[PDB]
Amino acid sequence: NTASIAQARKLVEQLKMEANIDRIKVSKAAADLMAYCEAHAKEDPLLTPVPASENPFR
Amino acid sequence: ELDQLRQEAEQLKNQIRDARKACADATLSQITNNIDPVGRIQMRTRRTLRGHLAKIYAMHWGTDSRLLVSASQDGKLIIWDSYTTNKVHAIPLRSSWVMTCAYAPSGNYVACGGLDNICSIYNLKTREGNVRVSRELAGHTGYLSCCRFLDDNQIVTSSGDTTCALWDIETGQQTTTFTGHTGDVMSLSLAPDTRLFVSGACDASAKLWDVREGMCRQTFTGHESDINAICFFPNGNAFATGSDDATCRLFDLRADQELMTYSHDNIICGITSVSFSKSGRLLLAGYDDFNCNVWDALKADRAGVLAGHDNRVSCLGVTDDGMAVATGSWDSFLKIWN
Amino acid sequence: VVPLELARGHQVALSSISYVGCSLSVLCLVATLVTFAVLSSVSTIRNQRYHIHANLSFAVLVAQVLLLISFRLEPGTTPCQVMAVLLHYFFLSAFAWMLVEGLHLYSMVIKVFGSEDSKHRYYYGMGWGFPLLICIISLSFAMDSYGTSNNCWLSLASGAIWAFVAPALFVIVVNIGILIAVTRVISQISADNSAFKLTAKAVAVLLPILGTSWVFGVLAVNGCAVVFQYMFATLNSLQGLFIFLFHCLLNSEVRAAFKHKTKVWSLT
Amino acid sequence: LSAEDKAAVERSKMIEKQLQKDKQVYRATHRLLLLGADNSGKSTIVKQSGIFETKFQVDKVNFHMFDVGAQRDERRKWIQCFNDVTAIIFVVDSSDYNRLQEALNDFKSIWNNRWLRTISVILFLNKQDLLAEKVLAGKSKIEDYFPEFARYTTPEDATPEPGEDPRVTRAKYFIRDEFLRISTASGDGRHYCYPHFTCSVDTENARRIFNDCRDIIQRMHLRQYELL
Ligand SMILES: C[C@]12CCC(=O)C[C@@H]1CC[C@@H]1[C@@H]2CC[C@]2(C)[C@@H](O)CC[C@@H]12
Repeated sequence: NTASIAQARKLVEQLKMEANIDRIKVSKAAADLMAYCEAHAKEDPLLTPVPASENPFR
Repeated sequence: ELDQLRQEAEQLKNQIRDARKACADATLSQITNNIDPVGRIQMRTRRTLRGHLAKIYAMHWGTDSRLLVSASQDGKLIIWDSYTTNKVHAIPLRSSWVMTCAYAPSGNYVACGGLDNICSIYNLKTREGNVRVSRELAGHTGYLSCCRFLDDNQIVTSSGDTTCALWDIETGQQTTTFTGHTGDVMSLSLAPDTRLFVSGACDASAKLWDVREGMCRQTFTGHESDINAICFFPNGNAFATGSDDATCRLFDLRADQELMTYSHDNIICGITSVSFSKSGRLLLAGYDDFNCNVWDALKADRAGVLAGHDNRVSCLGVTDDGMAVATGSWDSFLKIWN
Repeated sequence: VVPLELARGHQVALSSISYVGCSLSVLCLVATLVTFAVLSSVSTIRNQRYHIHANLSFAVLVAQVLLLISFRLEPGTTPCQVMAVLLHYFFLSAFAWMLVEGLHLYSMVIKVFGSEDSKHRYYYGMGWGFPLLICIISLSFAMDSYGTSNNCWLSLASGAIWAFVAPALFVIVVNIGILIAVTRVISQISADNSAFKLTAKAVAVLLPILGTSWVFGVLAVNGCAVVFQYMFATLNSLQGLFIFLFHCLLNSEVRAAFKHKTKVWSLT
Repeated sequence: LSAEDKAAVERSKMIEKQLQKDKQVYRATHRLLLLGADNSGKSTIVKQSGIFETKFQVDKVNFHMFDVGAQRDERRKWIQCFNDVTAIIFVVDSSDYNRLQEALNDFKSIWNNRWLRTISVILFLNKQDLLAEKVLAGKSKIEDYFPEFARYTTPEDATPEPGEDPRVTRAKYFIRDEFLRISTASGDGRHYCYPHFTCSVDTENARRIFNDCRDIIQRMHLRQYELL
């Protein structure tokens, strides 16, 4: 019916929109994750154990 | 026509997969090995809350890292404080089965839902009187799964009608429907930026959704099972998904391809909940094997086991400041770890 | 009544068997108590029945240890009379606790609708207190009948035996009735289908925890007591061994809880 | 615990008292799930928009029945929550000779659920007053649908209603045997089935559900005590 053709057009224009997502090297994302995990490490009281003085669950 | 559509829906998928493959040249496991491992973790529970009646499904941390909520089959919603193991309010409601909890950024509104197909919000900070109903939401012919607040005025949610919907408290009208999913949708998470959000379905697929224009932004590869829970990196460029295939994977937004495979020979039970830490180095997954597991998100190496639960775990969350983790299981027990 | 316990051909092989049975019972009962105490965090050991089991095991343990100490004690000295009072009080408490267990079983089987009602206070008030009341009414009038020239126990020819034999008979007849009803129910259920196996296992399990082996005492005191004292001494005694072997090593719930606890311990 | 949190602890105590009061009501009620397809009893059984709930009192025992009217055909992804019910009531039309195999297939699917191998199922029946006039007149004989009607003899254990020809009893026990044949292949654990025969305008349903629940609880308790 008309609904089937409408869904076909919708998926066509969705897939066409999927064809341009300015694909970039994944190594940049890995380097960004590296920098974020390295710089933002001191203020995480889960990986680095914290003394009981600065702990509110004592 | 139909045959032309089927024929055209093949080379486009082939070219999309080729573009995805061409972007990848080295996964995460090949670049994170010179960093020293986290090491053994001996985290133990500091206090047990044990204030519930039956199996629980949902939990959510507050904005100030002090209050949290939970729901059970008893039909009672209780606002819960961890500093002094006390409680503030107890909320009874019509439907005895609810599987959704949500705490607004501002400590004012709390939303609950289930298979009753009615979404009800509650005004905690009432003007003059006790806490009562504020506004009901209807329009979905399927069971609600989960909802997450976006602002104090608007709210997004997912239901069993294989579609997602966002609702405005004013006029209570479905502004923009989210269609394009075949199977039921049973997971939904938001992002620090109030413009993008993703959801997972039971057809082994996840979709990137835009709040404003209501147009699906990105598709995702298969997961070989039905997605149970999802989360989002605080950075806003990645997220982790779970399923019943006893595996967890991390998908980054920019690349749109899985980079991490979390699989162990011993584990065969499925995943139930997934959450991240503050820094982004550790993520916790609530396993079906009567316990919870930690995972060094930067590599493939278990870093300890948070055993101590006598029943299946359902919900698990991490506070905003990233200094505590809470888990909930079907034995009506709440366990929080330092 | 004339005791007629042992005159010429049954004295021997009686005290040694008592020693061996008491030692085995005390070892198995301390093991059972340790297992019960350790496996208390699990939610499956939370109902009222395990509380009854723990209290009954503790009472039997303390009674057996007290009797073992009583055997090695001179007669006609104040500690002997004090510990004899304690002896009969503890035995009465154990009998009352088995009666409470029988009542709980009757409520659980015949009257399934209403089993869970949180009757902790009533169960404790029926278990303890009642032996204390019996002890105080007995000692208000009968005090000289708490020591014998043979050895310091409750005397036989004085006539103050009523504090033990009458509650024993009451518990025994109640247990017999409850066991008959439960066996009839289980035979009616099993008829809808190995006939001997189910009933035999049920009676074997229910025998040395509900107190149905004490009927032999009445026949031993009066009757042809030449081949029954052996059974009376070699059965009632090994109560700890029987209760251990039947409700700690063979129960389905405790094995799973122990496996889960071992897995948790080995995990971290 | 300075002189500020003294109100919070007493408020928590009040909440604990309210929860303890609610505990008795919650524990003194049995929950039942009612399954079934269209053209079944449904409204007639309930006569005495997400989900519907009705309650009845029989022999001073509280009961809680549940049903759905908006869920899609896919029955999974929500059956998991129903893991603590006492029993599952199953209703079958059985009047019309068609649309019967699908009922058996979904009954087998429910019975063979991996996560549901603890709950028993009560097999109900309806439209007895419609079966009689459709079997005494030969226009839609069940032999055509099921060729194994010739090889059937009425079971020795029977409770035939007075003034009934052998064909109607044969058909009733035919339906019962066909329904119970799949049940005995699996199971042998802690749950059994329970066929029944009730009319549509009767009032004996509550008694049968009461006795069936009593039997189920008795069997569960005997399992718990290891005696069985
Ligand atoms: C303690 C026993 C053994 C069984 C019981 O618990 C009480 C009963 C009291 C009489 C005792 C008997 C053991 C054997 C004894 C001690 C004989 O030596 C004479 C009296 C007997």
